[PDB]
Amino acid sequence: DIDNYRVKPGKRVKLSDWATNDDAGLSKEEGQAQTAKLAGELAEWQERLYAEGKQSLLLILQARDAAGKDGAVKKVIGAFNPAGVQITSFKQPSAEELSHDFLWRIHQKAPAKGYVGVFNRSQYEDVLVTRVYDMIDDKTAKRRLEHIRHFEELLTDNATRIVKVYLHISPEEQKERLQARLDNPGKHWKFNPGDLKDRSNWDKFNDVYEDALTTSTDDAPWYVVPADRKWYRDLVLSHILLGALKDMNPQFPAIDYDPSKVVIH
Amino acid sequence: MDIDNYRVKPGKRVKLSDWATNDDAGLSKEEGQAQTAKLAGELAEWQERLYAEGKQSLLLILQARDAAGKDGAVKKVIGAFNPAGVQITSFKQPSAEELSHDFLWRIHQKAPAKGYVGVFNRSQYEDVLVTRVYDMIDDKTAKRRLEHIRHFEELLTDNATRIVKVYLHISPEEQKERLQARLDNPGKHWKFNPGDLKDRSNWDKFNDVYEDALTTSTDDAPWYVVPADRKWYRDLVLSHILLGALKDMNPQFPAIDYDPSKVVIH
Ligand SMILES: Nc1ncnc2c1ncn2[C@@H]1O[C@H](COP(=O)(O)OP(=O)(O)OP(=O)(O)O)[C@@H](O)[C@H]1O
Ligand SMILES: Nc1ncnc2c1ncn2[C@@H]1O[C@H](COP(=O)(O)OP(=O)(O)OP(=O)(O)O)[C@@H](O)[C@H]1O
Ligand SMILES: Nc1ncnc2c1ncn2[C@@H]1O[C@H](COP(=O)(O)OP(=O)(O)OP(=O)(O)O)[C@@H](O)[C@H]1O
Ligand SMILES: Nc1ncnc2c1ncn2[C@@H]1O[C@H](COP(=O)(O)OP(=O)(O)OP(=O)(O)O)[C@@H](O)[C@H]1O
Ligand SMILES: [Cl-]
Ligand SMILES: [Mg+2]
Ligand SMILES: [Mg+2]
Ligand SMILES: [Mg+2]
Ligand SMILES: [Mg+2]
Repeated sequence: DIDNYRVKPGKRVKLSDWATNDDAGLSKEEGQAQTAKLAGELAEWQERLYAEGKQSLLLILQARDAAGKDGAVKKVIGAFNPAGVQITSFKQPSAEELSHDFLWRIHQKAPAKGYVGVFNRSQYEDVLVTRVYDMIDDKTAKRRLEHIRHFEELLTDNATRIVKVYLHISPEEQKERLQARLDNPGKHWKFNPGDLKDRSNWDKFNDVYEDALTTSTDDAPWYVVPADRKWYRDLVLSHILLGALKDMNPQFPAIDYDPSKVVIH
Repeated sequence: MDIDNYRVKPGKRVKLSDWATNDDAGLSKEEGQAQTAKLAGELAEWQERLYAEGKQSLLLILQARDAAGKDGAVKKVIGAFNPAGVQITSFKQPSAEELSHDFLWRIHQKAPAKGYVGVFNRSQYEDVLVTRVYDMIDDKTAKRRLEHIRHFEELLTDNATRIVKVYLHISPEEQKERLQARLDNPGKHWKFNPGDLKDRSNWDKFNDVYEDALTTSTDDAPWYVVPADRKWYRDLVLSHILLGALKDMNPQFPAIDYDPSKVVIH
């Protein structure tokens, strides 16, 4: 069921293979209730992840503007204890970052053992906007996708469990959400009219997003998450993360004392 | 029990016994929780303005003993903020590399950027707390480190980092009940170490060194002593402290370079 959103290995896909506005037959109220119940489970499993200190989880969120990366971090990553989470929001590369290979700044933020890392935007930006606006060509993009895959294989072998999530919104949904930034004086700061050129290039972005999804493997899957309904985005992401953590199955560590014997004065 | 009653006024002498560990301001748990919920929305609005403005930052330092509520305060109150605007650092025992530098080197690295709320779960004060109790530094070195801490805070203040230091004030009996609950719950044994009960036996030495630390309280960089036996009351008071700081900072949404009513989205 959630697995219907997993990009299966070894076959290219089209973003239009998935609807942008699924609800799995649930009411918003039912979905939000389930999300709240999942939050408690996410917290217990993340506490076990940290206590164990042998494994880590890396969620990569990659999506167009207004698709809900920020909201998903707030609502779903907010279920975890913030002491066991590292969030990085990757913005335009600095001069220093540009003077290195494109994974230098990405690798530095990979999570330590016991932690959940979150990448709001990621190494995939280096094969997304860069291709649409012709800063790299297809041969370079192919090389970078291979290097991305090798990087993910390296983290997997380090017991970093990788989950990549594409938040799938329709162009009309994006347009409503952007218009809502223009209409709210508290949100103008968040709206850049120069960014509207990206909408003119919507299909070109589909094209390069579809190539990014080709790094989906059994060990490092991409999920296409219908995100027009923000509550359903949060519900599906909660299941994805909880499924990952249950499969990682981190255990509380052995202790070197007998608790029944301890006397607190 | 009004919020400025919890501020450590500037001066040379601080006594933790001046504050109770279990204030409730006359509120029930349900009333206080309702008020904390209302304040969360205001915290989120002001932190968005802080970020959008990009001129100032907020640095909350939480410094308290085990089971006093640092973790829970970060979860409940710092959780009101958009996490994209928050940078949390939990300072643990210094690594060999950290120890080969001055004691503020690893602290300064984590100071917040403009637009951000930084949270230190433990802080530069650790270097004049546990290190004193167990005789790794003497008093003369502790006094010199307190001076360097004050200078460091003055530097951040002059960079428009608003510094708020919070001591979570719990009673020994409340701490005992909370530590017993870790023992009683198999899912919490991993964060109970019997070795740490030595710190409880040094409760008064820790009072002494905390009271010295609290003398860095200034009008620009205040300490607050937050009665934290009631976890809901801790969260309520902390929410008010942070909200009062943000409102005084008064971050403004920035001027924009376009007219919104003329933009036509296609
Ligand atoms: N490797 C990269 N190369 C070029 N641009 C990048 C790279 N990584 C991130 N960026 C850009 O940095 C910008 C960050 O902008 P900002 O923080 O304002 O959020 P945003 O514009 O809302 O981002 P998004 O369009 O993903 O929602 C995004 O446009 C993103 O595409
Ligand atoms: N500068 C420092 N020098 C020595 N020890 C430090 C320093 N900074 C932090 N520590 C110690 O690192 C330890 C962190 O241990 P841990 O993450 O297990 O949390 P904890 O034991 O619950 O901390 P706390 O007693 O503050 O609640 C704390 O005991 C703290 O005192
Ligand atoms: N669920 C969790 N996820 C990630 N880290 C955690 C979690 N629970 C505890 N920790 C870390 O483990 C250490 C011991 O936890 P503890 O419950 O003592 O929290 P704390 O931050 O020291 O707060 P307190 O003031 O209540 O002691 C702390 O370093 C804390 O950050
Ligand atoms: N309240 C906030 N506090 C801190 N940073 C914020 C806040 N709101 C937005 N940002 C940052 O500003 C930028 C633009 O915000 P935006 O709402 O587009 O978020 P986003 O993460 O790009 O998510 P989306 O997929 O919805 O575009 C992002 O870089 C985001 O991290
Ligand atoms: Cl010194
Ligand atoms: Mg955006
Ligand atoms: Mg943009
Ligand atoms: Mg503790
Ligand atoms: Mg301890």
